[PDB]
Amino acid sequence: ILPDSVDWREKGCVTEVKYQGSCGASWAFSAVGALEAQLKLKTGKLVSLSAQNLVDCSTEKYGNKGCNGGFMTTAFQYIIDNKGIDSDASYPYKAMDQKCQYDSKYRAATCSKYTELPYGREDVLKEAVANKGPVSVGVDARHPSFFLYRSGVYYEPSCTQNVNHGVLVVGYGDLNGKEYWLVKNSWGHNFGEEGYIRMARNKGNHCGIASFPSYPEILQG
Ligand SMILES: CC(C)(C)OC(=O)N1CCC(CC(=O)N2CCc3c(c(-c4ccc(Cl)c(I)c4)nn3CCCN3CCOCC3)C2)CC1
Repeated sequence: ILPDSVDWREKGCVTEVKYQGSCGASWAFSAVGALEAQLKLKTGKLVSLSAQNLVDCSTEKYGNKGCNGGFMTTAFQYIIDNKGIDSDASYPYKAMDQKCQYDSKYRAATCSKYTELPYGREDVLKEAVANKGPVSVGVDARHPSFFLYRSGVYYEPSCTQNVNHGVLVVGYGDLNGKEYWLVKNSWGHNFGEEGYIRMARNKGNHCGIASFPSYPEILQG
């Protein structure tokens, strides 16, 4: 029996909401967000990791296209291959494609492995959020209602299971008669609930939230 609700912000495992601007780098923010939580669990320190590092350096070999989109899972593979990722402080976000400037002197995290969860399984996603930490997911965000969301549990009848926007599931719950996923976005603090959106849960893989989940791990050693 899983907890009725989870919120990894309450364990100090979630950094401030970021603002991607005109650069389509949500995949990079989702990836660093998932890795930030594992880093805090392992080291006790909460430090924002460089989404710009991924935009500039996790490119064609990883199937990623910087400000034109990418994947959280291949971002994790880049961090594994590169043996590190810089802090956001040392390598801050510029919302444009730049030359790779990774510097091991400012490495703030590593990645050992990642896990991909099965397509559409919200029960498996619930277990991973409860037992492993925040989970990178894609959602279908191509609806005016998503851009216009302010509060409550989001439900868009015309949503599809085909994803196009990377976000971070940091928890789940059940409030006001509605089950939801707690989602950290990267559209700044003025979007939604202080930068978060609660999305309908157990409504048939609504907006594809459980289509392509993945999470990284940092192992001892
Ligand atoms: C007409 C053509 C043939 C072009 O497409 C279709 O027929 N489609 C379009 C795609 C539809 C399915 C779908 O949503 N995804 C296709 C499969 C997919 C998508 C995402 C994903 C995750 C997070 C985010 Cl944020 C985003 I953004 C995407 N992860 N994965 C899993 C494999 C990713 N790869 C990356 C490279 O290394 C190998 C593994 C998007 C099905 C219908």
